[PDB]
Amino acid sequence: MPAYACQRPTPLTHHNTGLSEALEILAEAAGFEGSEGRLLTFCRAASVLKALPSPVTTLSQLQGLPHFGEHSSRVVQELLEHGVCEEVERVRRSERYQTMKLFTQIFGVGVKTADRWYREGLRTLDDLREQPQKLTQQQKAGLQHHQDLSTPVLRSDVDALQQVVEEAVGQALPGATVTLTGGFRRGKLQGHDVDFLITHPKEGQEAGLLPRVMCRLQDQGLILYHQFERSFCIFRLPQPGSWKAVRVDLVVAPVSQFPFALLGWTGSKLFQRELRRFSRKEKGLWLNSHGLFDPEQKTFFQAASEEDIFRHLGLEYLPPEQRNA
DNA sequence: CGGCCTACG
DNA sequence: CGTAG
DNA sequence: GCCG
Ligand SMILES: [Mn+2]
Ligand SMILES: [Mn+2]
Ligand SMILES: [Mn+2]
Ligand SMILES: [Mn+2]
Ligand SMILES: [Mn+2]
Ligand SMILES: [Mn+2]
Ligand code: NA
Repeated sequence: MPAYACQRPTPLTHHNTGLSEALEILAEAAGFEGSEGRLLTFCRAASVLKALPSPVTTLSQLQGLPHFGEHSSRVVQELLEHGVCEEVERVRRSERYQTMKLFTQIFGVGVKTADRWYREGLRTLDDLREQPQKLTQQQKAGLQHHQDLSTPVLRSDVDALQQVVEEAVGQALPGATVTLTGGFRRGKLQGHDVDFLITHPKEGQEAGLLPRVMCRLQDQGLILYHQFERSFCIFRLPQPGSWKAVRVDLVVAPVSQFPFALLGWTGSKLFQRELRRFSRKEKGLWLNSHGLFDPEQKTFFQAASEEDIFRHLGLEYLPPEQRNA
């Protein structure tokens, strides 16, 4: 088992969901307490189990696995021996964990904001609504549309949204293209949002595109919220006789950057953090959604595809459906 | 000891 | 701070 | 929390 998640395939369907879900509760709780390092270890340990070929049934099977030390192994041990881990159950049932989960799932609210509200005694969404002066415009939109945004986005919804985004993009710039990214590109059947990457084959033609696309969507009545090259939107998606709010991210990249943006926006989140860590720490190159930089030569790698980027980093290529770390 | 991804809005 | 994967 |  390689130590970095970008070095091994991770499929969408795997064999250790119970164990990985418990470790991911501890990771989320670590984040709520402000320990990104513990969050990362528990995330990495959960991800190792997703890459295993068979169910773990005995603690022996953890020996030598990266990111399993005393704490993560004890969690697995108790799950194998008893079906539950006391620590995980204590976190699950705690008022702090439940409220921090409730608040941070709001669009516009992160850990630091949620923690302040918790310390002020707030506990419910109705508590937040009663104090609207305490909210940014982004948070007001997240709270207003919270019920809809908690409804899984389906492929039906993705296909309808891709059509209206393609229509607006084509009206804004002939020849521009729209690519579905995010979890749906990795094969997920459901999601929390839909992510799209927009470019044009002639470098430079995409300048100014996103405001033009947004104007065109807003005048078709499709936009409930928006705030450039990244737009974090809430769309008014038509449904039979009605509509529902859906989170949509629109991203524009010049075609020279498109492979890097496609790679970054396809995820998973852990996969991409691990890939950037690998790039810098193992290969001495700096990776983001715009490019891959050699800081000694002061040059950017020219990539024509995601495959080119994996090759330049000395990694076996993984298709999107194996990036579900 | 001390890092842990690296951007944009 | 929030957002993104 | 784990590891370079
Ligand atoms: Mn026991
Ligand atoms: Mn997404
Ligand atoms: Mn840019
Ligand atoms: Mn998104
Ligand atoms: Mn230390
Ligand atoms: Mn994400
Ligand atoms: Na949030």
